Amino acid sequence: QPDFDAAIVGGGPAGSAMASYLAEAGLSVAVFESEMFPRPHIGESLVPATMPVLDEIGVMPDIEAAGFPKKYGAAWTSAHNGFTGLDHDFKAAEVMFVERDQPGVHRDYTFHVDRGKFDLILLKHAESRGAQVFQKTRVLKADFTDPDLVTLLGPRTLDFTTRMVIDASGRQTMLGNQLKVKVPDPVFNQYAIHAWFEGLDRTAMALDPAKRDYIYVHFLPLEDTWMWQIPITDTITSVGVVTQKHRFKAASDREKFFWDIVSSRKDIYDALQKAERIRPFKAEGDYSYAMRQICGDRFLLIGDAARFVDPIFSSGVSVALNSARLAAKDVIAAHRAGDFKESFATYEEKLRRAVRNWYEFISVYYRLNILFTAFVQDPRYRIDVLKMLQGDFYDGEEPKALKAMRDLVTKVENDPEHLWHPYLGTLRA
Amino acid sequence: QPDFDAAIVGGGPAGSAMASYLAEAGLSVAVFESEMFPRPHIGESLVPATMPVLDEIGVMPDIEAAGFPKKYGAAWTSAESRDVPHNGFTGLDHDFKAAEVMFVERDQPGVHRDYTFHVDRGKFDLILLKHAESRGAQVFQKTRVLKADFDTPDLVTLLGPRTLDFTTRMVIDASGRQTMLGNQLKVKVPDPVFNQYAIHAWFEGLDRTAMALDPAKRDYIYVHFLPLEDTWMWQIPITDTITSVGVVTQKHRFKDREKFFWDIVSSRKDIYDALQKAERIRPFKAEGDYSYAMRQICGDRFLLIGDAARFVDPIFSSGVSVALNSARLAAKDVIAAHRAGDFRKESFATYEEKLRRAVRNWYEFISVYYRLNILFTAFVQDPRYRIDVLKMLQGDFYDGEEPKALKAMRDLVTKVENDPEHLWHPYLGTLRA
Ligand SMILES: Cc1cc2nc3c(=O)[nH]c(=O)nc-3n(C[C@H](O)[C@H](O)[C@H](O)COP(=O)(O)OP(=O)(O)OC[C@H]3O[C@@H](n4cnc5c(N)ncnc54)[C@H](O)[C@@H]3O)c2cc1C
Ligand SMILES: Cc1cc2nc3c(=O)[nH]c(=O)nc-3n(C[C@H](O)[C@H](O)[C@H](O)COP(=O)(O)OP(=O)(O)OC[C@H]3O[C@@H](n4cnc5c(N)ncnc54)[C@H](O)[C@@H]3O)c2cc1C
Ligand SMILES: [Cl-]
Ligand SMILES: [Cl-]
Repeated sequence: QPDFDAAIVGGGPAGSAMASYLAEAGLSVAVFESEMFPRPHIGESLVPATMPVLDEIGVMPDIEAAGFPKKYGAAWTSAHNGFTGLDHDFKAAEVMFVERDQPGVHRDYTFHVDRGKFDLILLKHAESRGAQVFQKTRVLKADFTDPDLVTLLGPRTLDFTTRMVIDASGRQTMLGNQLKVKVPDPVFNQYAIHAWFEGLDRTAMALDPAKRDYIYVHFLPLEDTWMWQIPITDTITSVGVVTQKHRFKAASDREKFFWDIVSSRKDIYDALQKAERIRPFKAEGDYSYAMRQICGDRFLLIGDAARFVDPIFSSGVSVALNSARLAAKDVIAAHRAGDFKESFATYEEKLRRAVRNWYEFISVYYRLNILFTAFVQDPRYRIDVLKMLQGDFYDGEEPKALKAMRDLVTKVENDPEHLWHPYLGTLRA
Repeated sequence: QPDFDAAIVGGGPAGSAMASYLAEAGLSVAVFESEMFPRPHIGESLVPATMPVLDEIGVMPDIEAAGFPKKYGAAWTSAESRDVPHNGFTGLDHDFKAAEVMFVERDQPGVHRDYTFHVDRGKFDLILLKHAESRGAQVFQKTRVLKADFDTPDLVTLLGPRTLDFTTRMVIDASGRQTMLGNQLKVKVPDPVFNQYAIHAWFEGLDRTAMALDPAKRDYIYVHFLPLEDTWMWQIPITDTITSVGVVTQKHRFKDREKFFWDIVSSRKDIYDALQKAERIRPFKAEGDYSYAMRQICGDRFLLIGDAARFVDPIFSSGVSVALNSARLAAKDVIAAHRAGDFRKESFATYEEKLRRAVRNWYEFISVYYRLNILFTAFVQDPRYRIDVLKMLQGDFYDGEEPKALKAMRDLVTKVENDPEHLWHPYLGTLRA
């Protein structure tokens, strides 16, 4: 007599994807979302590992019809020790996703996206495939009896019953907090400040005007600080700064600080000065964490609710989408067999490994800093580095690039006369 | 203490607009919507009387950013092939096979633009409903109101496997064609004359120039009438590439809706052939029993707006403007009633009187179209009447004083009806009861 077979907390990319998979499989599914869509949300530039999932669940047409800017590649700018391919020294690197064959991907492009629209399309698509979706409905607790009662809408409180809970709460980590298994990263503590601008000329930063719809990461000449530049429409562009919380606390105000930091680079500063900010400044903080358990009897965690690290590689949505995919296979087998913790270990193992790679790849980047440019551009490393940049880490093998980069960061770190020793970033793992 | 000052049943254009007005004004407001948005919905081509309301409530930017096709004008064509006596009328550039308009030909108060829009109602209603939330309203989707209990503040009885109650001082029924209170209170009256039936779908890749007078007019709404059968078909842009196409006919004819749709479209080769090159991107839906009125549209602690209060026939694309402007007028009364602490029926008579009148104009204007179509054509095209008739076609029927053109039409239809040897008597149309 439970209301649902599964209940999903949160309707972002993880939640919507999960529900859509579960409904196609024949389960009674509910999705609870405390907001009303469309709702603004950070995390806009996708990587091609999103696409197989979006195809599989049958939403690509609806995505294609939305008119999001296509993303053909990614670029880095800023302002040799045997490395080559460096046509522009360390002021520019570029890569195109099609340079490497990626399994499950048959296109040249993915998308940069207004998350408001993007999440709405996935959430309505979940409804079209059978899921019961409940907006402005906040889940307060999962009370663990033979099912779970979820306790939840305006002045009214209501309960619903499920055999299984799936936490897709993102950074609000509902069950992570409820069960007290959330662990903040002992090193990463970056802080993001961002906004949307209209009329920035994306040709400014572009070496070649065909590449101006790439994502641009702009390294700044401070410690562990950079900026993103992401197309949202022809005319609107999402810009954000990322730095250490300590820097932000070392200073005194969100706007003033954003511009101060951007002021470290004249060209971009002036370029942004030609634009009109179309949205208030929002901040993201305390977002690097993991969980000691990501599953238990009658629950599991997907998307940012299970982990998040740092958005330097634009992979968060692909992780949310692919964690949903993997978790579905386990939830479906558990439902059929009538048995909901150890039922979820395959999902756990495959996500632990996947996310270790992303993590370890990010730690290198920060130690490497600007030297990272060299690995994009040098052809011994370019294609391996691109595997990671594609979001492709759901494989047995340890990525070859991560080994090479780690080994090389070590040798540089230990040797104070190494040509690159002065260019090391200052955040370590 | 009640949960809300007002509670609104339905989140379409009437509901969303009402809520946004009420929140601006400082009331605690709730909107209940049984569906999840975006949801498909018929009724796509707007008239310029929508715009003042959309501006006033502060949602034009968000509409503008949606990229809806702009609507600069409309065309009403007729399959009439008999040689018809001009009977003194002029401007008949296309004889009696076509009449057309550009909304900017008349200055309309509150309107400063050249265009309105044709719209995906899915996206359009979402933007209004989220905008209402932005301005303060509490919105509850997939929440069905089953009854308004008035016998003890009203409790509204209502979400998945869960039933819940909420409290309000005042109920506003914006249920559209599901006429929640109209049915609950048994005050709904089907029209004794009208019951047309619509079949429609979306197509991708149609050349909109096919049906068009010329390819500059490709963006207009086109309605093609067969006056000897009270049957017509419409062509409404939805994107560059998607177009909404529909047929409207008498229910009795309808008593396999795909076959019928094509038969009716086949009456015009150009479009038929053009439609053959297109891809139907949505299933055929059918919209019926849509013409009705209500004996009461207000009472103690309730009132009805939009289609929940009345609907006639979509020939002039006015339904959304009526829903938006009824919301506007009803807000004034609801706001004054709230401030004075008095929601008795009589508090709402200004709204009632203005809407009775407004809607009587629309109604009588529609009857003429069906009953003597060539007359409709001649009045749109003739400069004695053109500008007054355009006022009505703009959706502007809330200032009151009877439009002069409508009176002249009525009087002329009478004379023709009574005289069987009047030159136009053989063109009078005929709707089955
Ligand atoms: C290109 C890119 C750039 C990115 N940049 C950044 C960045 O700059 N900063 C950053 O911090 N992250 C960033 N991310 C990561 C991203 O913003 C999210 O952390 C994550 O990737 C989204 O996955 P999700 O759907 O699981 O989370 P969400 O999309 O947040 O899913 C949670 C949703 O469920 C709802 N919800 C949450 N809790 C409850 C509850 N208790 N009851 C009911 N509903 C609830 C919320 O409305 C929320 O929208 C980025 C990701 C990408 C791909
Ligand atoms: C064939 C056809 C063509 C049309 N063409 C046009 C056109 O070209 N241009 C134009 O302007 N107009 C047109 N209309 C009219 C237009 O569709 C309606 O007038 C318009 O939708 C009215 O808005 P509303 O908010 O009053 O009702 P609706 O838009 O119908 O919204 C009412 C909402 O109430 C909700 N609801 C929530 N709770 C309940 C409950 N308990 N019971 C019932 N409902 C509930 C429903 O889900 C619905 O979303 C057309 C109508 C038809 C039939
Ligand atoms: Cl990320
Ligand atoms: Cl209408």
